[PDB]
Amino acid sequence: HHHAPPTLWSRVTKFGSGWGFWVSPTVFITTTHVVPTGVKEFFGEPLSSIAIHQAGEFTQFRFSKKMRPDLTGMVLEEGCPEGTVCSVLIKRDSGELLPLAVRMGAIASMRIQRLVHGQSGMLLTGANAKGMDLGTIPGDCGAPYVHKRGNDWVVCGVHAAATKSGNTVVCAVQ
Ligand SMILES: *[C@@H](O)[C@H](C[C@@H]1CCNC1=O)NC(=O)[C@H](CC1CCCCC1)NS(=O)(=O)CCCOc1ccc(OC)cc1
Repeated sequence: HHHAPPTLWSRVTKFGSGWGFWVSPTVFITTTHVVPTGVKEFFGEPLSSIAIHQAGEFTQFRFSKKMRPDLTGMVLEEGCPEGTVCSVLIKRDSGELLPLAVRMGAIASMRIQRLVHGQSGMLLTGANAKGMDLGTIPGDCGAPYVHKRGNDWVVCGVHAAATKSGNTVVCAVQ
């Protein structure tokens, strides 16, 4: 019994000051502000072998080398389906897997603190998701927002922000 399968969890990878997500053997997505700056390589590969595209808080890497050939390609949607329940696949650095149910709101332009093209959502984990047990916390950014379309899991955003209440979260979308 699980919520998300082991292979889906294995796509969530530590990166910079947060996480990213292997969409495919070659495509990696993350949140812009956790990405290392001023570096010459990512995952050992020189920049010249990585197509890099950062738009707002959404960063995509496409590697020339097949970096995760164990994986199949999954669909990256252009945003999450508004009004539907997704799961945020939080890994914590102490080892926990913390999938957080979230009902997704509207895609909107936002400026938290930078220009965010993001989508808000409401966590469905408790009355007020403050703290580590029921919500998102510093270090969680880059975690994928996923949902299942039919029998297949889809990814639609990466974790970017949350209010101090914790109940509202924001993912960056493509
Ligand atoms: C990940 O690095 C971290 C996650 C966040 C911290 C606290 N709980 C979380 O889930 N994200 C941040 O710290 C985030 C970073 C900015 C950097 C520039 C681009 C946007 C993200 N800052 S913050 O502390 O999360 C912002 C707090 C308020 O955020 C919101 C969210 C929704 C909203 O709806 C109206 C208003 C403000």
